[PDB]
Amino acid sequence: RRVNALEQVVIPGIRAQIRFIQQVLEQREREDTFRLKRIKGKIEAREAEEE
Amino acid sequence: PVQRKLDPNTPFLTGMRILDVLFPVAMGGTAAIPGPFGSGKTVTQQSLAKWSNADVVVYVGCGERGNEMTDVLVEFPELTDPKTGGPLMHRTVLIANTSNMPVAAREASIYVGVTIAEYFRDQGFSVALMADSTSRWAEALREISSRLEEMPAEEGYPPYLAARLAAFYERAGKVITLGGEEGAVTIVGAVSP
Amino acid sequence: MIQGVIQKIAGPAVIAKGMLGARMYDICKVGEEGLVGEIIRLDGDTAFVQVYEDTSGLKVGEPVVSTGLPLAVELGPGMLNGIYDGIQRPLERIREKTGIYITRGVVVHALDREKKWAWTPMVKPGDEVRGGMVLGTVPEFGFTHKILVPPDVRGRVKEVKPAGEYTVEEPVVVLEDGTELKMYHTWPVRRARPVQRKLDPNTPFLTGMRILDVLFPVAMGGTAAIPGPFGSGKTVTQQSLAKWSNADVVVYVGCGERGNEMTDVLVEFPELTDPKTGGPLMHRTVLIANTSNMPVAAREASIYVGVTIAEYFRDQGFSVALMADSTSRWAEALREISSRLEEMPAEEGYPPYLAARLAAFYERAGKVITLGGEEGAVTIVGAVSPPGGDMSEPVTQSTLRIVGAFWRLDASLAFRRHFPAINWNGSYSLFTSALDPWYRENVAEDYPELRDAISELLQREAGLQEIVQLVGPDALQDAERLVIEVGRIIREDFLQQNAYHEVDAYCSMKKAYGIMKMILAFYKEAEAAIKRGVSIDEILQLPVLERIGRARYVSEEEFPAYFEEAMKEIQGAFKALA
Amino acid sequence: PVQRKLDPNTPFLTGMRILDVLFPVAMGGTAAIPGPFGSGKTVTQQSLAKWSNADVVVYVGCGERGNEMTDVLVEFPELTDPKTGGPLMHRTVLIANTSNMPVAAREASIYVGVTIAEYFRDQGFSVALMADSTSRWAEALREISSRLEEMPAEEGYPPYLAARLAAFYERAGKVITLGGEEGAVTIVGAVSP
Amino acid sequence: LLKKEYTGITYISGPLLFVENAKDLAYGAIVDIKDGTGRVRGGQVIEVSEEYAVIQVFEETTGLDLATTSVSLVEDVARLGVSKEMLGRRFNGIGKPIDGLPPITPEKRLPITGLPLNPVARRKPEQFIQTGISTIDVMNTLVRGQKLPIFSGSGLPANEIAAQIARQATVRPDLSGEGEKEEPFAVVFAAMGITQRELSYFIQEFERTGALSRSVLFLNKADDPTIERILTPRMALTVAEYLAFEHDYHVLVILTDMTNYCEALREIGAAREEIPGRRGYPGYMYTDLATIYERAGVVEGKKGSVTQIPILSMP
Amino acid sequence: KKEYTGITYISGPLLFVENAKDLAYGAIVDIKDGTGRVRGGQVIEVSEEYAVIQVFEETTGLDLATTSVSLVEDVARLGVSKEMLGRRFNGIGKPIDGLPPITPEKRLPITGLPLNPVARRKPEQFIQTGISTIDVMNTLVRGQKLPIFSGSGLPANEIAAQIARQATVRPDLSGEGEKEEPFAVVFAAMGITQRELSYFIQEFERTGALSRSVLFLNKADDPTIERILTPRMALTVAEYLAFEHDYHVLVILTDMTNYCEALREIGAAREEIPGRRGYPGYMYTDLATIYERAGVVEGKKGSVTQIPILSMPDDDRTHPIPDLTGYITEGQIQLSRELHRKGIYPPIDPLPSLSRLMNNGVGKGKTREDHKQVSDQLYSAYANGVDIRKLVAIIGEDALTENDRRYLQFADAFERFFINQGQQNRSIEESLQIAWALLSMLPQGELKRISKDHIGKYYGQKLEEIWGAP
Amino acid sequence: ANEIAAQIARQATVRPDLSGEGEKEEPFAVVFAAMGITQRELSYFIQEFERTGALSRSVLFLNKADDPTIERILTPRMALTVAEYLAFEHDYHVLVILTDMTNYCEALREIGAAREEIPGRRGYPGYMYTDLATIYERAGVVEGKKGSVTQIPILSMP
Ligand SMILES: Nc1ncnc2c1ncn2[C@@H]1O[C@H](COP(=O)(O)OP(=O)(O)O)[C@@H](O)[C@H]1O
Ligand SMILES: Nc1ncnc2c1ncn2[C@@H]1O[C@H](COP(=O)(O)OP(=O)(O)O)[C@@H](O)[C@H]1O
Ligand SMILES: Nc1ncnc2c1ncn2[C@@H]1O[C@H](COP(=O)(O)OP(=O)(O)O)[C@@H](O)[C@H]1O
Ligand SMILES: [Mg+2]
Ligand SMILES: [Mg+2]
Repeated sequence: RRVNALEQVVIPGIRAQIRFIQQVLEQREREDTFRLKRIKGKIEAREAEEE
Repeated sequence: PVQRKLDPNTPFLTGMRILDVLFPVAMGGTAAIPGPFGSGKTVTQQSLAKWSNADVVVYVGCGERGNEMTDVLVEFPELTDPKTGGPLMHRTVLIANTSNMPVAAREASIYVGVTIAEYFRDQGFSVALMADSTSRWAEALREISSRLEEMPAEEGYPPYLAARLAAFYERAGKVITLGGEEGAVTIVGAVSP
Repeated sequence: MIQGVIQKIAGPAVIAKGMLGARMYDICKVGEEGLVGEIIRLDGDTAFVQVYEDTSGLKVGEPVVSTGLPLAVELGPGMLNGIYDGIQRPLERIREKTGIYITRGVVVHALDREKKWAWTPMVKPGDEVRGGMVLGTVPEFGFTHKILVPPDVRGRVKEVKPAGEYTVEEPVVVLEDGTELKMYHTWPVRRARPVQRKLDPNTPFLTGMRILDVLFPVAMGGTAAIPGPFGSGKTVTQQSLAKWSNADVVVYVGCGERGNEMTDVLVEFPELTDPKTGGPLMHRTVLIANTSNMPVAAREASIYVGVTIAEYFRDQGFSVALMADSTSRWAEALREISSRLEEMPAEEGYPPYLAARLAAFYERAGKVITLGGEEGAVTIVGAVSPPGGDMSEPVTQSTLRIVGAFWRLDASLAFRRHFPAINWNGSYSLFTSALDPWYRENVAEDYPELRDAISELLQREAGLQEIVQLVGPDALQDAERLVIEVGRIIREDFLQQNAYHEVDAYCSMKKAYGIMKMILAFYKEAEAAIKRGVSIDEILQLPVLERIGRARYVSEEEFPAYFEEAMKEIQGAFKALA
Repeated sequence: PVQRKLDPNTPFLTGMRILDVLFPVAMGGTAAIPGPFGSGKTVTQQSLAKWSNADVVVYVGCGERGNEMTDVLVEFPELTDPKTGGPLMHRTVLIANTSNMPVAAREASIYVGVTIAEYFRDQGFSVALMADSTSRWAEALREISSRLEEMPAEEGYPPYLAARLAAFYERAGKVITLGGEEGAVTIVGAVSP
Repeated sequence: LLKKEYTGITYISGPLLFVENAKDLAYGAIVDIKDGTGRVRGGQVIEVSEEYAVIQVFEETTGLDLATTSVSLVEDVARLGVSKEMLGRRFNGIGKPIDGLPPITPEKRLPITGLPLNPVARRKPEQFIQTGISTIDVMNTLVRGQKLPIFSGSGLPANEIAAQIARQATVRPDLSGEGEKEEPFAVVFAAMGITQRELSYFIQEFERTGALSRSVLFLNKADDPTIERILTPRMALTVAEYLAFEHDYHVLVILTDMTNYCEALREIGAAREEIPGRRGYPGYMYTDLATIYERAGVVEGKKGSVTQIPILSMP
Repeated sequence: KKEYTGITYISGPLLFVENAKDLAYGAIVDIKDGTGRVRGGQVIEVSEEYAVIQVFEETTGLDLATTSVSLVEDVARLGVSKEMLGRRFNGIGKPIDGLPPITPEKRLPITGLPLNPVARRKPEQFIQTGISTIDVMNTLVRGQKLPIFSGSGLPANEIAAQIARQATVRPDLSGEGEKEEPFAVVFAAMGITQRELSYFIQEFERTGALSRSVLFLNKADDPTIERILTPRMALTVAEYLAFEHDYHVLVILTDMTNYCEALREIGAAREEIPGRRGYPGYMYTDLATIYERAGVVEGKKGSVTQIPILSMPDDDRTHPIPDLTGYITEGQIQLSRELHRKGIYPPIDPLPSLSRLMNNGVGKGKTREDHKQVSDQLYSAYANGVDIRKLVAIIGEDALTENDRRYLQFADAFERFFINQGQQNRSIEESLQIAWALLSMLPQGELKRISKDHIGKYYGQKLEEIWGAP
Repeated sequence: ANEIAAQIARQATVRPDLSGEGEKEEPFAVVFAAMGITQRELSYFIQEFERTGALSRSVLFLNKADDPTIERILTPRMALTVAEYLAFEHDYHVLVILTDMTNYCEALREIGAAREEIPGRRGYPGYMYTDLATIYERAGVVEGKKGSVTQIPILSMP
């Protein structure tokens, strides 16, 4: 009974939690690099007003 | 404008046992019904349109299917009003803006519906307002902000989403109108995470 | 042609002014040293060129010259028995003039420009020529190389050189419009060569390893993938496919990987022998080799060069097998290049167009009718290396969507020294239902019906795995002991194969068919005897059991008499026992 | 400047059982104590100020509450120095920069404290230096880098943060002073993730 | 009509190129791009302003240069020539025949983006379809005018299910008495990024059934340019709408592997650096998908009907 | 000679210089202010308008009126000589031991040219490191790149010092005795503190190991571009010695985590967009240009062997630094914290360790012929012992069979004697003797992996020999 | 949370007989600062203060949910200014309640995002620590004075 419970119930929930946390962290990283991509373009646009 | 706002003290009867017994909502309150796809938000809202004891029902189909809007146009002119002998459609106002219709018009539909509901409140009626989906309004705001080159807060949403949502849900409540009469507006809004 | 000067240097990115008229993705010569690079962005009078090798030591004002052509390979005689890097530079001739290192800006030619060939013209003046036809033949090792016209060339033949000794540079056919046709031509690596029509994959591509071509077959012109961990057979199964398959010409493409792993295959391959002729295996293969420290552009463009060479050998009527080793490294190089272009990432840092590139690489395989009317096919086998065995990586997910076969390896069977160590409950093939009409005509009538028997017999033990780890095997009922023992002998005689053995390294299809027929005869007669209430211990001691083990090592010519004798013995054994 | 660095061979006694027995710190070594809010970081540092055997104690309050410095000023004059018998406050120097004080002064307080500690090192004393929070220094650097419009790394911190942190910690150690005496500075720094 | 050409290219990078003096190019027009070698590429205007106009290319930009490239206008709105003779033909996904037959003669020219149906003008779908599969007919029944995708896997046989559904679908009028005869479905088949192995299976099944004589195929193979993957379902839906609502046909639309369509959209969205969504997909994917799905249904006062069975693979 | 005075911008680690189009990209410059102090710098951008110089050290005291910039050299070069043996350098070639500077025989660019893949040959000889767990079960081969994975508090530095002090070649075991071969060790330290610097200084000189070693030592507070430059100079010296004097060299890279962090900071300073988890997108190629400089060359007698050392940030093997290293190197040696807390030194964990070039270095003619099967048997027995020890805590010692108790005792004896060697130096013969003595406690016939010929030749010795010095 | 805050404001008192300070008790003065409060909670707070009779001692700063967002920047500062003035000039014992700091943080994030400042975690501005410190750190007790300021902020965890 204990072996079957550990195989069928405990492990898949843990694995789903791993997947969910990984997705959240990756999505936050993508949101954070988007801002840097905007800011570099703003820096490049700033120093071109009259060279 | 109104004169005063009052405390809700009478139930808003929906006809569903679990909502009317375990999780009641008063006449003039607000509620939200989130859920994934296939859960049953639209059937729950159309049942509330059919069976509730509100005098005038306003339905706002903000950015959803067009077949759901044809079902209302076909079924309602035959059904019977719960509190009078007339047809059910004689008490209902529909504002329709489907998904393939222009995006920017999604924002205006919510304001039009809430202004009509407020107008019927001033006459002394009890009005029920049902928003089919507010996530589409949020997406319209996101697209406009993307065109404006604003800096997104989270998930691309503009940082002022919580102000607009707060301003929309505030308008509900039980008031004493400028004419001295009594009226109330209750809002039920669906969310599609 | 277009020339300019350097305006700004910042890492590998070079901005050259005065470049009005240059074309996108052309190859330029940057600096006085002769570095090469592609044009990636045009803006007014300037052009953004990214250099492959490092740019240290360059100064503002050094000239920049564009070649006017994109990245391309040279296709012609002399490519067999050769070793090239990712951009078709021969390493052997680089060694002769440089030493043990590779200096920057070295200039060598892919094809030898001073070797005499025996030209033989197959055309006469006045003949109409269109793209894809044959001008003549040139002998090369055990092959008769055909000199084709470029697909874009058409006209009328004016003069033809007579037979004799000529280099690849000497023009052999000149047309009426003044076009000169040599022994070689160039073709861009990112544009697919045209064909007349793509046929159906109705013929099987024979591997020579029993389990692959029996249970998970791949058709001619099909695509397959083979992922797995270290010590799992990835390398040995590929080099066995290279030797024992029915492909005429083999192309081995090695993306950027470990230096000693490259040294292993660079050393052992000249030792291998071609089974058809007994000569060296090097005489019919082309090698592309790249280490992890070579420029990233060569590593990224390595597989395109190999697939273009395979297409060129397909256009002459041969059957070509292409082996892409560790496409994960190619994906890593693509990720690095996309990072250098400041693209927005998706998933695990990969560019959003990874799946499009993987699809555009795999679709060049297939059996076609060439422009000259001959038939040919290209078969692609691509290895994938997961970081930790996770199948949720973007590369494996994108590969799974397009391949027709999926031979999953696992180290659990390699720990038991069970080779080949593929998992037979994780693998699948999609060419089974289309190969059946060929199967029931060329092999035997019952073969598609017989394969399901082996599959179900192997399946039934997977439903008995929940009781064997609890209760010992000997305590099982005889009706289940029979299934366990016959499945065991299946695993230890049919699934396993010794690639180093003299006769076990190659198995024809009728041999495997006889083995499955004989195993079914054993199982059916054993079940019939079990129905008569006998002990299963006397069944396990039967002399026919060693006849089952010995069936692997019989010669291909010697097999049928052995099969008939085994059939007689197994028919005599079971109904002699009461 | 100093004459020669030395190898640490004498323990720094704090009075805590677990820290003195299981995780010792030498006389010229460095240590860090990170943790979330409420873990006990500040109480540990004030106990170290109260009970350690260092000759002079320097406390640097980079960005914490003001009551934490009011407690030191109220309590310390009444206690007794373990190794001289006088009041405990006679051996303590406090540098205070509370949370609501201006941001740009956070960077200067760390350097002032470490410079005073190095000055007391040259006279032959052994000094213990404690920083209440080194994360607030990083936050101040981020705030200033935001105005400078330079591109940050990872969590918005400026790229040169690691060089500053390395240059701060390497001022510790047991030395031979220019006057021929021997001194030592030990640094304990709290981190607030 | 006279043609006009613009030669003032100023900037080329990736799929986008900038034209300086193109003041009179309408937003959303289709242009033809020609280089010095005579090759012709297509493109669409995606942003027009006083200073310049931005044009995205339908394929790769290899070979273009600022000196000899010229951009010529074709039409202000992307349109497709439709006709009744298109039944039994094959097209490459941008409107060109592949079968080698001469091109058709258009009856009308219609915009490929279509127009939204008026919700008042619709009617409720009511006719039950007997497909022959018990898990579908009894428990998930299909009605004429429904969009009902198949959520496939990586190696699951969804193509066989789609072919079997198309082979056996019938309306069964005897159970209602609202008609007679055996009025068959027309089939519109659109493939996006399909490979040769599945294309061969579909072609042989359609020829074996004999329904290829009343079907229109739009084929965009996996080695074709990626921007053509965007346009392919729109023209198929345009043909389906035209046939159903102008010749009273009952059409059935099959879209294969719209996951490829979604990655195709994501590539362009990343190139245009617009705001992303949940997993890097653009934030407007819901609207774009709605402009494809919501073109089915039935219309009051008309006999035709459109039915869609999309196919997609869950990652 | 020429000096540029057109400074127009100073902010943080960068400064701009006008009319500097004659400066080559990547050159090294000298910066002088009004007080005569001199700082270094490197050019990272050259343009028609201005050049961008990244400055070593802090920029305190600079001003736009008195600052001048002069060129040092166009390409970073290092002067090499055989006299570098026994010398200590600061990471950019400047001596710190107080001895006079060496006279260079040649000046080579520090960035190395790639080796031609057809010019390499397969590694075939081993190095005796003196550690039983490495020599017997994770053998290092001449030309291999075998990194060491360590935690935070684990003694990686002491293991590095012991390996550098004890490593030697064994020509007497190979063939007919071979012929005496020169040997040298190149040591590179990056991001170390003062305590580690002093420890290495005492360790390399207290036992005479300095006379055959070259030390490149870079402190934690030093400028971080020197941290980037240090391992390339170390590999340049190693390549020069090995391929121009037939030396057998061994290169130890003390901490690659500091190198990766310095690379990240430099990439952030030059306004690059980061990749995965903030790290630069080109880290794979940058690490490949360091690791792949080792190997052995056909037609030459020398060899280069690398032992990188890196500290895993959060014991996370999926971190980018361990992940990218695993794609290029041949196996790993992992230190175990559980063994470290129990008093065992060195805490090398045999179970997750692996050497991918073992099969080509061990065998007859280059070591004892029973090496491979003994290693396999030891691994398989320890794997059973560590699980039987866990089962004991639940089901008790009595419920086991006899052979399970033998395995349980074998695991304890293995951990006590084989791994825990202390500071001793063990030859390969002594390690094999101890291994065969440990296998002797198992009954004959339980050793499935070993053939009968070696079992009849070596089985049966007692463990009392090593019990005199545990 | 609002009911607990109202109960605390209703029942809180010192115990001079235990501490021995001797001074007989006088009630707290309440300063109430609401940011983005709804009518449903505002009516409850008003009725509770009416029933407990504390409106004669209380100053209320109200910023309702439909009021403009940027006004939330100023309200806590003026509430604490009035509390500081009363406590440290007229020796009152002042209790301060802030209804929702989350609505203050959203109003700060809007201005931060409109100004293109470098964000911290989850898009909030990097200087939010200092801005929140300038609000919380205005409470405490001053040597040589009778007054005191006590703060009970309320915030909703997302
Ligand atoms: N109260 C209910 N009784 C019976 N069926 C229901 C009920 N609520 C939902 N359903 C079922 O849910 C299905 C679709 O739900 P729907 O209203 O579309 O949810 P959503 O709009 O959120 O996707 C309908 O086919 C209906 O059969
Ligand atoms: N069919 C086979 N027959 C014999 N040995 C095999 C077979 N397949 C794999 N091996 C063994 O596996 C080892 C590892 O080879 P392989 O896994 O192909 O390369 P890699 O480990 O680089 O993937 C080889 O030493 C070989 O002896
Ligand atoms: N050694 C200790 N003995 C008793 N209580 C302690 C000890 N350390 C911490 N605490 C309790 O834990 C709390 C931690 O507070 P403090 O250290 O000031 O905050 P922070 O760690 O967040 O800076 C204190 O209120 C104190 O009561
Ligand atoms: Mg709905
Ligand atoms: Mg604290």
